[PDB]
Amino acid sequence: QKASVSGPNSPSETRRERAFDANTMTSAEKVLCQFCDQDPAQDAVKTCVTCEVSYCDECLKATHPNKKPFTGHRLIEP
Ligand SMILES: [Zn+2]
Ligand SMILES: [Zn+2]
Repeated sequence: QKASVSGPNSPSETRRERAFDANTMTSAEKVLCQFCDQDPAQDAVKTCVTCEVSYCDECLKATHPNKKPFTGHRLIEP
Protein backbone atom coordinates (compact mmCIF):
# COMPACT_ATOMS: atom_id res chain seq x y z
CA GLN A 1 0.00 0.00 0.00
CA LYS A 2 1.90 3.02 -1.32
CA ALA A 3 1.85 5.74 -3.98
CA SER A 4 4.29 6.44 -6.81
CA VAL A 5 4.15 9.10 -9.52
CA SER A 6 6.28 9.24 -12.67
CA GLY A 7 8.17 12.26 -13.95
CA PRO A 8 10.46 13.42 -11.13
CA ASN A 9 11.82 16.95 -10.72
CA SER A 10 14.44 18.17 -13.19
CA PRO A 11 15.71 21.70 -12.43
CA SER A 12 17.88 23.00 -15.28
CA GLU A 13 21.13 23.74 -13.46
CA THR A 14 23.13 24.06 -16.68
CA ARG A 15 25.52 26.97 -17.26
CA ARG A 16 27.45 28.57 -20.11
CA GLU A 17 30.59 30.62 -20.74
CA ARG A 18 31.02 33.27 -23.44
CA ALA A 19 33.75 35.86 -23.99
CA PHE A 20 35.08 38.30 -26.58
CA ASP A 21 38.49 39.79 -25.79
CA ALA A 22 41.17 41.22 -28.08
CA ASN A 23 43.89 39.11 -29.70
CA THR A 24 46.20 37.83 -26.96
CA MET A 25 48.64 34.94 -26.62
CA THR A 26 47.13 32.24 -24.41
CA SER A 27 47.95 28.80 -25.82
CA ALA A 28 46.52 27.98 -29.25
CA GLU A 29 44.84 30.83 -31.12
CA LYS A 30 46.92 32.38 -33.91
CA VAL A 31 45.38 34.40 -36.74
CA LEU A 32 41.86 33.68 -37.99
CA CYS A 33 41.26 32.14 -41.40
CA GLN A 34 40.43 35.06 -43.69
CA PHE A 35 38.85 32.77 -46.28
CA CYS A 36 36.62 31.37 -43.55
CA ASP A 37 33.14 32.86 -43.20
CA GLN A 38 31.67 30.94 -40.26
CA ASP A 39 31.60 33.97 -37.97
CA PRO A 40 33.37 33.30 -35.90
CA ALA A 41 35.75 31.88 -38.50
CA GLN A 42 38.07 28.89 -38.10
CA ASP A 43 41.61 29.29 -36.78
CA ALA A 44 44.17 29.36 -39.59
CA VAL A 45 46.76 26.65 -38.95
CA LYS A 46 48.42 27.33 -42.30
CA THR A 47 50.11 30.15 -44.21
CA CYS A 48 50.92 30.09 -47.91
CA VAL A 49 53.67 32.65 -48.48
CA THR A 50 53.08 32.51 -52.23
CA CYS A 51 49.44 33.39 -51.66
CA GLU A 52 50.50 35.90 -49.02
CA VAL A 53 47.53 34.89 -46.87
CA SER A 54 46.92 32.66 -43.85
CA TYR A 55 44.33 29.90 -44.18
CA CYS A 56 43.06 26.95 -42.17
CA ASP A 57 42.83 23.25 -42.98
CA GLU A 58 39.39 22.91 -44.57
CA CYS A 59 39.92 25.97 -46.75
CA LEU A 60 43.42 24.76 -47.59
CA LYS A 61 41.73 21.51 -48.59
CA ALA A 62 39.52 23.21 -51.17
CA THR A 63 41.89 25.97 -52.29
CA HIS A 64 45.01 23.81 -51.98
CA PRO A 65 43.79 20.30 -52.88
CA ASN A 66 46.96 18.34 -52.13
CA LYS A 67 47.19 14.55 -51.85
CA LYS A 68 50.26 14.74 -49.62
CA PRO A 69 52.90 14.71 -48.65
CA PHE A 70 53.24 18.25 -49.97
CA THR A 71 52.87 18.15 -53.76
CA GLY A 72 50.69 21.25 -53.82
CA HIS A 73 51.55 24.79 -52.78
CA ARG A 74 54.20 26.35 -50.54
CA LEU A 75 54.14 27.37 -46.88
CA ILE A 76 56.15 29.09 -44.14
CA GLU A 77 59.85 28.64 -44.91
CA PRO A 78 61.92 26.30 -42.70
ZN1 LIG B 1 39.34 28.62 -43.47
ZN1 LIG C 1 48.98 29.01 -51.87
